[PDB]
Amino acid sequence: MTTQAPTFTQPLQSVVVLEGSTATFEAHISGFPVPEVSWFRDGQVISTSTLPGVQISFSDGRAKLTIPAVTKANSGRYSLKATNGSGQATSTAELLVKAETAPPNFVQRLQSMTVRQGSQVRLQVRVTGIPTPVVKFYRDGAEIQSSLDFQISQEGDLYSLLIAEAYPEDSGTYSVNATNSVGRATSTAELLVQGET
Amino acid sequence: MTTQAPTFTQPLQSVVVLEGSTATFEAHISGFPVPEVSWFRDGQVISTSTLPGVQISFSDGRAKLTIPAVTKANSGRYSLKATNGSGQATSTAELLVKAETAPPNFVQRLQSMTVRQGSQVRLQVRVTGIPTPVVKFYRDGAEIQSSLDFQISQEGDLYSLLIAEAYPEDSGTYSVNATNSVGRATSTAELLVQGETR
Amino acid sequence: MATSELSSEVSEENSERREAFWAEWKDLTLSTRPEEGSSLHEEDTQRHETYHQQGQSQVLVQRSPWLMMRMGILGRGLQEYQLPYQRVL
Repeated sequence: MTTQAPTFTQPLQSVVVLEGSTATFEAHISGFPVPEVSWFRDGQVISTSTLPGVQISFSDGRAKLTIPAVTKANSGRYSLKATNGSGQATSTAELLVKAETAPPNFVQRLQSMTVRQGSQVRLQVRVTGIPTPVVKFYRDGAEIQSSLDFQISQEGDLYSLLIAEAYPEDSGTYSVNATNSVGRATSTAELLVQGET
Repeated sequence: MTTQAPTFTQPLQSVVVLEGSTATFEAHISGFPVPEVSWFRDGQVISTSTLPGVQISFSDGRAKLTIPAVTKANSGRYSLKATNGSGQATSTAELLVKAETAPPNFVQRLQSMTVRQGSQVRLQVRVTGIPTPVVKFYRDGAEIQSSLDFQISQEGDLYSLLIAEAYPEDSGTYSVNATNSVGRATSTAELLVQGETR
Repeated sequence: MATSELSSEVSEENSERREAFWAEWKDLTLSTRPEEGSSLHEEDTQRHETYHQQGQSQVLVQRSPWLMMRMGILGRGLQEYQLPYQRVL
């Protein structure tokens, strides 16, 4: 073809990806003779010893680097350097790794109910959230840190308050709260215990 | 059917859009009788008199508000209210409208050349950017501003420096720097005017 | 530069069944990455020509209660994930 220093047809572009998913830096390059190409992260050279699982390819002009699954550790700016007789070109971009997160969700909300005195009552919610939300049960607005007949338990994302035998005085407004780093949610229901005789 | 209060089975989401783009707010609501719904922006109700363009629909639990070509004024808290006999629900989300920017780009970079003293010299570059980059010329790190002998002029995105009468003194490393709020680019190339004198 | 933090709320009152429910969450997050964050420089030592550029990019992270994430570069693409992320191999 002809003598020509390497130029990026398409420089590297920053990427934002979910932790544990694949990232990918791609560039189109030119130059003659074909440029010796190499990748760096935050200044230092990259290899599969440096970053187990890296797939780096250089052919037909296209210059890929793939991270099968990414980690927060992997975050930082990546460079592609192309050198030959006529000069050199460098393209830098950022790999930005986002942790997975999702606000508290009530897949199942508290629902109010009327029960007879003496009945067992189960007040249960289903709650998701990354990180796991802290959930708290409340009665007439004060926290039930659960002594005696008001056993709070968990079974996966199912949290249930148990009242073994229902007393009339137990009637009130129950509320469960769910919070974590990126949001909060609150579900309230009324319980009426209908006496006897 | 059993009555049921309005409830968002899927609430609104916030929406970041580029100026001049379509913004879509949508939600799913259930309840019986099917709720009466209404949309608000910053607490004021929305109509085509306040948001010229807005479309808005509600069929089979699908609520939806679309702004055809958002402006930066359109940014704010958008809410959807749903009421029926059994109760009421509101969902609130934000719109952030953003400017299309683009960092400076040299479509045409300065090129290196040699010339014979006395001749005219045009050193040109083509630069793009939003907002419009500031473009400035340099010889050996000192800035050249337009004059008789070195006339700078832009024609669209084409910028030229015109040295009316090159001399060996004007040899050097020439730089164009384009700058704007979102990026910088600089292009450099060498100019050598030769000469011959006894 | 100036990250923007956008939130979403829902608030619900059931009068029939005397139930109430509300929710506030960090929905969309927008940040600025420095210009050094993505740059290019090319040296043509044969022709004595050098080029440099640097430019900001704005990144978008959006999350939800129904475990769908959305992220990418403002002005380019978005990518959508279903949480918790469920790899393939």
